[PDB]
Amino acid sequence: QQDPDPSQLHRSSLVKNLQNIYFLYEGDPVTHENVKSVDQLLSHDLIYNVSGPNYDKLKTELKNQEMATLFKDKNVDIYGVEYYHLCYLCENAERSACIYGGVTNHEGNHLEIPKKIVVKVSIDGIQSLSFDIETNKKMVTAQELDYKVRKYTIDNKQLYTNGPSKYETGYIKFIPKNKESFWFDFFPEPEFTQSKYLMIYKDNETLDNKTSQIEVYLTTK
Amino acid sequence: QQDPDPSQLHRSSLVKNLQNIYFLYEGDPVTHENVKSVDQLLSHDLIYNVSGPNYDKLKTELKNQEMATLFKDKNVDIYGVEYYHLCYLCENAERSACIYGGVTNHEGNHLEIPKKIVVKVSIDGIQSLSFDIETNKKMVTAQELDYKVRKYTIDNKQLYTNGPSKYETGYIKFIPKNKESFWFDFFPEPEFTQSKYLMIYKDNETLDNKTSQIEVYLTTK
Amino acid sequence: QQDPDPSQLHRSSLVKNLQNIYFLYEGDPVTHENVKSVDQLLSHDLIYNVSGPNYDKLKTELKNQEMATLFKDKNVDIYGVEYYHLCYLCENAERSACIYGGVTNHEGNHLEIPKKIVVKVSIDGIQSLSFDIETNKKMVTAQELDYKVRKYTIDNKQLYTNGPSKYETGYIKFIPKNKESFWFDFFPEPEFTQSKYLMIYKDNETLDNKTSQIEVYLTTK
Amino acid sequence: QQDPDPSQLHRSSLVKNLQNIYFLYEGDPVTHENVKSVDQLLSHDLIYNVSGPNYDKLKTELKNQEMATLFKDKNVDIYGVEYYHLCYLCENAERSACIYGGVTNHEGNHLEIPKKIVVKVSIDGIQSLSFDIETNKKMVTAQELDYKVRKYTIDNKQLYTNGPSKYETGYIKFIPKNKESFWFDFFPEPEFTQSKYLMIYKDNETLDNKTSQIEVYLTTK
Repeated sequence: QQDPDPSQLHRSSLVKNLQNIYFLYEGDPVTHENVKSVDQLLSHDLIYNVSGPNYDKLKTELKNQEMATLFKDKNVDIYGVEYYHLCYLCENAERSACIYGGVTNHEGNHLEIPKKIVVKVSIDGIQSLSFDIETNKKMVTAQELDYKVRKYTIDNKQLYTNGPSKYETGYIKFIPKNKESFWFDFFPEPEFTQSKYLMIYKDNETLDNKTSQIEVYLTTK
Repeated sequence: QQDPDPSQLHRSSLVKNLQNIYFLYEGDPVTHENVKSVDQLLSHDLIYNVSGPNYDKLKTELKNQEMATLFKDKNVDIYGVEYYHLCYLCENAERSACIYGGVTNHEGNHLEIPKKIVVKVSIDGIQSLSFDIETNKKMVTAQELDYKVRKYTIDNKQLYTNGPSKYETGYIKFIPKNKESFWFDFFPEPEFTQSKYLMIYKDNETLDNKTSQIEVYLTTK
Repeated sequence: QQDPDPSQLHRSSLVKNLQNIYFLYEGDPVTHENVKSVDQLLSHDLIYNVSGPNYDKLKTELKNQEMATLFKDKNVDIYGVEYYHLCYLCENAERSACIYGGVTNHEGNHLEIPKKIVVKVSIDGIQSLSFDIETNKKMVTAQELDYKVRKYTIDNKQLYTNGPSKYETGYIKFIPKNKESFWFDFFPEPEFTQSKYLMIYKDNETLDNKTSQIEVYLTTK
Repeated sequence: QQDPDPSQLHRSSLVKNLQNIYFLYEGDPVTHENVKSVDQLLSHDLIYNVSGPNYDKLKTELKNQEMATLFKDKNVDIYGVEYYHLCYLCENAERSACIYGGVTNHEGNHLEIPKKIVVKVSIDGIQSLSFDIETNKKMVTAQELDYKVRKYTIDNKQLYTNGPSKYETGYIKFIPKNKESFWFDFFPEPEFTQSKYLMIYKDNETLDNKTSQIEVYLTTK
């Protein structure tokens, strides 16, 4: 996957209920240090018995079968954007939550001092600014970063607002010291659902913090 | 309806996930002063475009077609226990919230000084204690009360808990100065869902605060 | 419950997607002789491991907890109208099928020769005609009948169609030789769901064939 | 996508409720000659006001926004596998029915005489046999075929059955005269749902019949 063309980017203005994206990145993420799955619905998703403000259970649809089973019996670290509307678990569970990927091993992956990272932002071609974000994981979830990144630009540069966004088009780009570059369109298809958009974290992509970079691009358009 | 029999009272011990009742009466209720429905799904429910922490829309299932259509063009005050698991609205609605009944006119039904009402608590026959609860409405949603009443006992006499309850059988009894008397088992069937239990507030029973009395009967068993 | 008033009746002209009612009574009902529940979802419903063209599982929401348990270990004869839109069973079960009540014991309740019952139809004050319906059960589900009855009038007097109905109002009245009389409105509220209408059979009302009578009242209007 | 490895194939023995696959392929597919979409839920799916025995409406999730929109205003021919458990449409549509892909232009793409295509079957390495399948389309959905192929083997070589499979591993492979080859795993992961599986049809892959070939590999294992 190479750098996107200006004709592939979803434009905010078009998206219907866009606020439903706001809440995703404005509200705190789900975080759980060292845990282990318990039940699982489909051979490609895992469940965890963790609690939170709005949940007493949690599922995470991973890339596929092979991946799911791999973390079935491993103490992991979860960091994901959850969604509620259209989330399923135990035939008997109200107070469910859902996420995709965001799962990374625990032992031998949690650092000493948080390796901050520089996120370069480009508004209309010109590099207006840059900021920092932290992490603990030597190997972090693509997701994690994106959030922390967005969360910021959402509280300081009003990326998403309970309503129209200040930017027409925006995408986040990752640069692993050795792998290919990739990106996520900050905006959904005109008509979307939380569940459907959040599949951008399903591949549960992971990359070394120490060696990866991050570039953001937006259009004041 | 007349006073129950100790064999018709649901017993807490039996109830599975009982906490799902807890969260209902522990967390803040749904309040909305003077509003008017907008769209409506079924001829017996109305929708209100209100806002809350976890919702931007709201549905309320009432007794039937008649009643619904009755409050459609009327400004009203809403006060009700909301559930989330199994709540529907607009095909394009994420962040939904529901409730049963809990609707009362607004104009000419709001007092000056909150009329305080005394509830007589009886633990195992003996009238252990009594407490107060307020309102504003001349004609109150049976619901409202029930809530306020449970909320208290819960935070003070540990009615419901995030887990097993201290009590086994308990029910609230209302007594209208000229109407019959009725009650609501404080405990759902062994296997229930929020949406199903809360239906007790469907008839949207209303009564005059000035003349009506309340009694609660619990069992330490 | 006494005979209705011409203002309490629903009007087929109002009903939106009326066809959804057609099908219900057009297509074959659900029949299963001598069986036993297996699993159960909510304290007040039972699941049967039976099959039909479009289902390998079947749930039946009964009146209350009490009633449910009562048939949990009894060989019964099911006979009822099923619906698929909005039916829940096993977290893993696709091809579900739900119905309300329609459960009657099996042993010592089935006859030799079917007792034909006469239904008196009335179109606009005048008793235009009457026909016969069969059954085997000494004690039958209020349901069973109503179907057989409707079914008929639909293939012969086109009660329901894939669209507008020839009639505007109509209801079926049952007359137990000793109990009270009661009825069902042939037309739902203007905006309904199969699930929500079919509950008229939840009480699982049963009556003796030998002694009961049926009368229908329609309007050409 | 090159030929799979014997470790990448899902094994029926494992698969849970497997029958659910049977049904999809045992009962008639969904066909519609020359039609046009009307409404649409997500920017990447379309809806058609078509009628079948179990549906008065039909949705079809395609590859993405672009594709959908492309076929939005065109007379198309639908050919595809429909699943019901978990199919969504209009907030007011019961009797829904979904499918992925299976959409192809209509005008100029339909033939005179059905070009029969030969499929090569290989049971345990040996090509025990081969058979023919028809079609009208100059360009066919990968789907159509896969179905007809399976449907066949299913009534003649007991591929699937209302239960365990006579085979353990099987996949259909397609071969374009100028494009890359690919395949579909005849079996779902151990725990699946119709919805999820049928997705292998989402890319709405299409290809010229006159030049394409079909192979099938299974194992009696």
